[PDB]
Amino acid sequence: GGFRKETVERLLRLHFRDGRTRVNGDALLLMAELLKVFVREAAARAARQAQAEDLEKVDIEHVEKVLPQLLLDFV
Amino acid sequence: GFRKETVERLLRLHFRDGRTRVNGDALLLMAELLKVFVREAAARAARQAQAEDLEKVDIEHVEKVLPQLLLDFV
Amino acid sequence: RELLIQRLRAAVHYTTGALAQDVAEDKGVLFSKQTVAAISEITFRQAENFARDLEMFARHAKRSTITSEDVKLLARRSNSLLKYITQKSDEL
Amino acid sequence: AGGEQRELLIQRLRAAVHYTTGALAQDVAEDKGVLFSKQTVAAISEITFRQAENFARDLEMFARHAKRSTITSEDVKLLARRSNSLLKYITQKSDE
Amino acid sequence: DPKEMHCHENWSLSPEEFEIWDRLYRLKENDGVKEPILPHTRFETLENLDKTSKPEEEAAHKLSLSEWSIWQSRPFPTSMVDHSDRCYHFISVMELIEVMRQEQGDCSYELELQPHLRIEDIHVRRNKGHLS
Repeated sequence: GGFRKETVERLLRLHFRDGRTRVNGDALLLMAELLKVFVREAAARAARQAQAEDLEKVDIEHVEKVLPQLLLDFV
Repeated sequence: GFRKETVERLLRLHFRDGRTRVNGDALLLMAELLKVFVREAAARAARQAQAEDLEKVDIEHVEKVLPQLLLDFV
Repeated sequence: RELLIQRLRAAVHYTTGALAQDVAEDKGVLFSKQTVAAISEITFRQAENFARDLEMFARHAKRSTITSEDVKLLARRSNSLLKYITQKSDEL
Repeated sequence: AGGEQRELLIQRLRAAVHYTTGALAQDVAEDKGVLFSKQTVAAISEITFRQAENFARDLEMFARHAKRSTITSEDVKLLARRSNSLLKYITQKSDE
Repeated sequence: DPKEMHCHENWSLSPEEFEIWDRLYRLKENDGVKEPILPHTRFETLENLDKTSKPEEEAAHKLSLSEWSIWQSRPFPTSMVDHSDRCYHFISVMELIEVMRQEQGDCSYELELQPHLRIEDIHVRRNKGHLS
């Protein structure tokens, strides 16, 4: 799998503005899958950009190229 | 800046459902939000032109500012 | 219809030029006609994004009428944008 | 966590996100036959960390908007409402 | 009795996972590469609730969202998450800007809209003449 449920809850409560805010188990498991989808999307887009430039190593420029459109799909 | 009635036309133009309506307070807030968005775009593009020591703002400065601009307002 | 869209675009274009003129005289710069036309198109497209989110935000709170709290929800990501508008909402 | 002495928790969560990003990137590398640079994995980890901050703020404001203190499946659906593939997958997995 | 998944039921890394992250992914003093950092949000027209807690943010590589503007006129494929209307609107303006960079689409945009300008829609202002 990917992220553990406890890591997602710790990461979300780090940025929660209020202390009374809580997350249900189903929503916590949904966010762990959503983060895994985001990581795979970024890595796959950067890797296919390296493939389109015929490069077997994904560097920082391939992440920078796909990044603007990538962030705009997850806003 | 933007008039309240035109903002109501701009929002109604893109509503997917017919029962959706907008309150007067939200229309006045949206007119302010749109004015801030335009002024933010112009101020950021001008600051890029100033960084290049250019008192004339071209579309090259819009490209430098557009991605972060859309990501800051959501 | 397309005529209504062009009518709203022309209004956004003129308003964008007027606001860019205020920013231009604050910094002593000149805006190109290409620059204001680009910013006007961004503003027009941003109105669709705002309208679509507000409608879905209203349905999230079991409402068909968009209120001021939905406009506040648009600025939920930036604190500086959140504290603004909220203070403008309280003062209206 | 708030305004003082929370950098250690941030570094620990950063390292955890970095490890998970590297583990997922290795599977993507197996699937596409490429190799990811160290700096590339660190960049994707930083993007993921800030996107997690955006997600947490969005979920909390969506829950508070519906007069709720608990973030539920409706908040995640409203977060993924924007993309067809991201929204229907949630409906595929949130119900399941 | 599972010693591997025993040490990680928690939120942080297990001691076995910290070893993997340290050797393989952690950018160290040995790594002659700069740390990747995303730029912060900063408004020119609003009071900035300052996120300036890191004055070290230039011993690193700031990920630029605008260095590859020329590539942004067309969609950048997709693995599993399709592009959004927010993204398509951004691509359209970039395509518009590149059409205007060739002198063409810039003056015509103002031209095609001026017959549609209903004065009752706008807040009339004085043409200060700071448009070139």
